Amino acid sequence: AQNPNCNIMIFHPTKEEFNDFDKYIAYMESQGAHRAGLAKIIPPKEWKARETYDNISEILIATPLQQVASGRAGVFTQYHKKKKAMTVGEYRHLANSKKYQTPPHQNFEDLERKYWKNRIYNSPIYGADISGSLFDENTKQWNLGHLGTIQDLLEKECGVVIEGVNTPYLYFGMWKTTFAWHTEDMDLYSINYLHLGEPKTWYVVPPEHGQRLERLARELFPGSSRGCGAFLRHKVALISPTVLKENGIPFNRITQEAGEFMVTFPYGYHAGFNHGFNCAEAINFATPRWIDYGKMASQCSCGEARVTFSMDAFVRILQPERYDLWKRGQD
Ligand SMILES: O=C(O)CNC(=O)C(=O)O
Ligand SMILES: [Mg+2]
Ligand code: NI
Ligand SMILES: [Zn+2]
Repeated sequence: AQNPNCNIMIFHPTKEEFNDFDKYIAYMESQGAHRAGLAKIIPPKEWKARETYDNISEILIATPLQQVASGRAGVFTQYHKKKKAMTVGEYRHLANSKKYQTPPHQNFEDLERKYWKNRIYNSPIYGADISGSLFDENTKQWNLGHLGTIQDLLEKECGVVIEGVNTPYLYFGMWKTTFAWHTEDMDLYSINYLHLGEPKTWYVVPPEHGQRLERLARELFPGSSRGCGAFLRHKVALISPTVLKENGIPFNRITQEAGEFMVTFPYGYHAGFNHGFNCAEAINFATPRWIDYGKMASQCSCGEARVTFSMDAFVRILQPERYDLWKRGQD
């Protein structure tokens, strides 16, 4: 069995290997990359996402989200308070202000220590989940707006044509902005490109160990667990690496820098934080290997998770027994 320790693997495809996206995902899986839940892909040196980032300041962040924490430094939840709209140029100025800027630090490990010590005492503002793309239309390789759609994959594998669309999302971050422990909708893959700015630190649990994380989360967030049998779908809970290690949960960590892709694999729980002002683009995708994970994905039906239009068909076709309850939670 390849990669039996479930380490995060880093790949360096050549320009020739960068042509066929599906083929390269299958290659990484042949080497056991999915066992980690997360992989890094460094693009060939010849490649670029677009010519420059000099003209992005007028993008609008319609609903910036202030991420307010509750709990203790290593075990906390966050809620999102909506703020007034602002442009990317306004948000970048805010991120660089004395109130929000990255503190002085020695290295990524020092900054990580400072994040876990101090995150809860601040409320950073995240420009998340903005429909759009920063890839040039002329970029033919690993262009996250030009991927095969998940609806087309389901149709190819299973023979059933479904409604829905699959487009990318932009994320504008600042120091301490945080992504809570989660798997993707329907336990899909994700791909994330860090277009510019400061790094993103990731934590990940191997897919084969995801239920260990879920059992710890039920213990640590006992009211939330009574409220919902899949409350990690709410995307609000944080658990630090120190707490994971104290409780014997297998995990790994890695820092993504500008110009690098990350792929999350089906049922790979992940969480993390941004180092400073940055912009990322991410989208969900599927492969044949995903179908069995889609069929078994948990679902929130309490009303909290609320998701896109396109998830309806995935539930309806892959999980018909669950459909009626889940749809009630959507309405
Ligand atoms: O970058 C972020 O805030 C969150 N991204 C992801 O969870 C992802 O790409 O799957
Ligand atoms: Mg602009
Ligand atoms: Ni994700
Ligand atoms: Zn729920």
